[PDB]
Formats: sequence, structure tokens, C-alpha cells
Amino acid sequence: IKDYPSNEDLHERLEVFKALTDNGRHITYLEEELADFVLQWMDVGLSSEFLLVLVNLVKFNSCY
Repeated sequence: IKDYPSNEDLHERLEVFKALTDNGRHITYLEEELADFVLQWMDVGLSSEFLLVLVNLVKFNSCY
């Protein structure tokens, strides 16, 4: 666990790596960077989970 980022700019992964790292995060920068890795598309067909985390967020949830 590090504040050291894990950012990438790749070509439509469409795999579970995001869902792999999408677990057990609670602190601010965790969710910040994690849902920064949202692809900002309109699609959900990959997975439709991670909903309670949304109702937990407030401001990131707003800009999200």
C-alpha cells in the first residue's frame, strides 16, 4: 500500500484488473485514483457492481 500512483493510459483493457484492484479501499486517495480510472464512457456491460461505494461518496460522487 502506497500513495505512489498506479496510473496507466492503455487501450480499452476490458478486463478484471480494475475489479481486482477495486476491492478493500476505504481512504480518500484510494477511491480518488481508483474511480479516476473510470473510462468516462457510457458503458457498464463489463460489470455493474460498486454501487454502495457511490452512495458513500459525496463530492467525488458529485463530480463523478
